[PDB]
Amino acid sequence: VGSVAALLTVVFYIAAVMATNLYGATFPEWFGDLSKSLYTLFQVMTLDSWSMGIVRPVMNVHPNAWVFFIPFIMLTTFTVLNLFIGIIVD
Amino acid sequence: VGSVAALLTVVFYIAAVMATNLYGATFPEWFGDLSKSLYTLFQVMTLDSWSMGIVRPVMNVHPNAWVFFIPFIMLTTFTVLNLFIGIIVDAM
Amino acid sequence: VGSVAALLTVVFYIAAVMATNLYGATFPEWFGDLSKSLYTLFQVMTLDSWSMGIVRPVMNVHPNAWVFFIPFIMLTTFTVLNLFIGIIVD
Amino acid sequence: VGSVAALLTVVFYIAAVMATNLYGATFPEWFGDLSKSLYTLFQVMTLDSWSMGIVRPVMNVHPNAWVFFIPFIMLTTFTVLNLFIGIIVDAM
Ligand code: NA
Ligand code: NA
Repeated sequence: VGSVAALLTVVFYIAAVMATNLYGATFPEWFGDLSKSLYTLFQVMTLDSWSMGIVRPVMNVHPNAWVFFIPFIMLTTFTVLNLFIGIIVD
Repeated sequence: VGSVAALLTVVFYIAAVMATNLYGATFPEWFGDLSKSLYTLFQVMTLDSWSMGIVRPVMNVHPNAWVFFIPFIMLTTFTVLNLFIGIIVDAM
Repeated sequence: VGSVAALLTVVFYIAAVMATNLYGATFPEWFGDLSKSLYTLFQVMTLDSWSMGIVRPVMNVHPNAWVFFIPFIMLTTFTVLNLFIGIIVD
Repeated sequence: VGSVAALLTVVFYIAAVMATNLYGATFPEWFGDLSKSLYTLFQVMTLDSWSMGIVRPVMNVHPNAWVFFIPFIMLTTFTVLNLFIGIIVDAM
């Protein structure tokens, strides 16, 4: 359970280190520094306006941005569910 | 489990083949080619602005578009949940 | 399981018969007829722009509209989850 | 089960007492009184436009507003899921 959380935080930090680098210069209010990234990736992970509000405007400059966001969503949303179930079982 | 994923990908491809054909010419930014469709249907499956952002504008041109999106939502959202639970069970 | 679905459809029809009557004349594109209502209540049940997009503009004319939408959300979202789990178990 | 609901209502009231105080004067339509707060925190708990619609505009005046909303989300969303599962188990 704590092991699941450990994976998720490593993933969340690596995702935010990558996101800062990729879309930081072009989208500063969303990924203009590691912290700005960690917030936006938490927002993306919750699915609040992930596509219409973030990923589509991102794709208008970086057309393949989907190769990073969609897998990230698939991976982080599975982990969160897995974790939340793990606490409930334990 | 892998069988559940196999169903979902077939559904996802058939849904995107259908969606391209139906609302492609009228809504090119959303379904203007199989890939554009696969992205928008993933977005619809996650429920991000499915109605206010996609389905309602689509219905303003195709008033019965709901006969395709609502069942798709019902089917894909059930499958994803069923799949995610299936992995969790098959690990215990 | 089929019993759960039966409850939900009765609730969904009564909710749409009530919604048509309450906010139909004031918000025709959302509840201007039983079918328009059934669509918007499905949208509300999925939580797509339920508050910012629907319930807040509804409350600007009917300030207590929350006494209908919030319980409806609580009830329908519980039922859907209960149903989806029921199919998975059976 | 009823104990889980009891925790959530205490949390929900304390969160709305805090939220009223913090962002009430600056964002009156959202937290301008305990009731306005309880509605917006329910909306945040459901995740409807939590960030783009609420938290980001809030952060433009209070840059650390995230220290309150993100933990609240983490805590309330876990509780609701835990509660909904608890009813389902206590019926079997
Ligand atoms: Na949403
Ligand atoms: Na959601």
